[PDB]
Amino acid sequence: MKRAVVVFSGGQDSTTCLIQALQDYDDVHCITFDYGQRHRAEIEVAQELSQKLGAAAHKVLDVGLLNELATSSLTRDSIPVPDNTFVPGRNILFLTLASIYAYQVGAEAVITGVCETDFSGYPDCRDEFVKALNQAIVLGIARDIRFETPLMWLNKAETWALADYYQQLDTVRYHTLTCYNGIKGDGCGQCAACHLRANGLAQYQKDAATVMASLKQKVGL
Amino acid sequence: MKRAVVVFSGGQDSTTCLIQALQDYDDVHCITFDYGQRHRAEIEVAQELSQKLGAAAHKVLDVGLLNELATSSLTRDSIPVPDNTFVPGRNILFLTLASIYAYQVGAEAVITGVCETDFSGYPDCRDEFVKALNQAIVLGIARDIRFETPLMWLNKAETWALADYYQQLDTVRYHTLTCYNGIKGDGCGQCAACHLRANGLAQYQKDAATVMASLKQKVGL
Ligand SMILES: [Zn+2]
Ligand SMILES: [Zn+2]
Repeated sequence: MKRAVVVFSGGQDSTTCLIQALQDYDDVHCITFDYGQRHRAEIEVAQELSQKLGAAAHKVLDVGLLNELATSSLTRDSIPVPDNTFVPGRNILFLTLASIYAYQVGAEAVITGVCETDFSGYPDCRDEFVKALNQAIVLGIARDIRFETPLMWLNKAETWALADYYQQLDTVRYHTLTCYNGIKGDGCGQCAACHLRANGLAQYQKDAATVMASLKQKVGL
Repeated sequence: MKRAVVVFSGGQDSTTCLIQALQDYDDVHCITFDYGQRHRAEIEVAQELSQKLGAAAHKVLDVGLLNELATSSLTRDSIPVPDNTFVPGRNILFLTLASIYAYQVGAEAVITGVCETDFSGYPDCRDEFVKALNQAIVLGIARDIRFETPLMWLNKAETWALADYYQQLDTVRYHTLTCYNGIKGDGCGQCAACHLRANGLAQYQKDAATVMASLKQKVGL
């Protein structure tokens, strides 16, 4: 049983990792980290998506303790902070919980859609970080689980190409949720996340062969 | 502000780390990870203990999502497992959450009472592991927080010596909770944890100078 765990939220990136994973592994589980997120029903849609794509299971794990670690919460719980909703290292948490889950279901790999190519560069999403953490977790859980980051070096246009490579661009396009305002697919067209995704799609459509060439060159294939 | 975070449960080990930390730092926070643990009132006693010892704050964080990761829970939530209550890597979690907390309250160190000298050797409690994780977390949170493990190389007798070195053996002895059955201090005398602790105390009383010598030799002082 060659089996993987996909850190999954039902958006373009994580559904593109799931689609690729379903070709490369015999068995794929999805895990979703719910901290306020979406809502029961959106998470439930993402579960129908994974179910309908072929995931063997989809665990939804409440990580609302993250929100307890925001400065506003801490000050509210009478904790002194030095004089935001920002919480550091959330992906350290996610990768740790996915590994514990992977251990328990016999998965050899945790797959995550993090990358270094966005405007904002989160240090818990850097290639160097993920490798460093992988090495620590392997020691702490006493098992060799790999961390895979198929989207590490990809821009959005290339991510669209990858979906297309597995012949599923339209699945991603119609049936995922990227929009901050809850609109599936192409979304409201008016939020940050809609812009990023739509720019990507439009570069890919204009210059497909070039972007596909770029994609193949970076990832193997 | 030289400030530390003590991973704290109100037992002998974590109260010994707190006592030492209160000499070495200007400000100490305690964090307790509650997953079923004790109960509101015991946790509340451990909070009076920290308050009365001088902690500047004591955060109690619900980590009951750990229990959701046990095989019995997963099978109950209709997740396939390969055909216990055991959960791997719980201290990877604890150290990650303490670091996030330390970041938010401006702490330069997370202090933990883990060790390699017990009958059972948990790989998420090994010196090599803690260093490996420290290195990863520093990258993921973008700040140099140290992980300190004052009890790493100590047996129980030496841990008692350390309390005694800070002139607080009786505080640990009467006012902490090690016993599995909820009995403070010397406890029921009939559980594993009572035995370990009482053996320790009795070696320390029989051969004090020798054990103190051993302690000093390992930790500095
Ligand atoms: Zn939108
Ligand atoms: Zn007992």
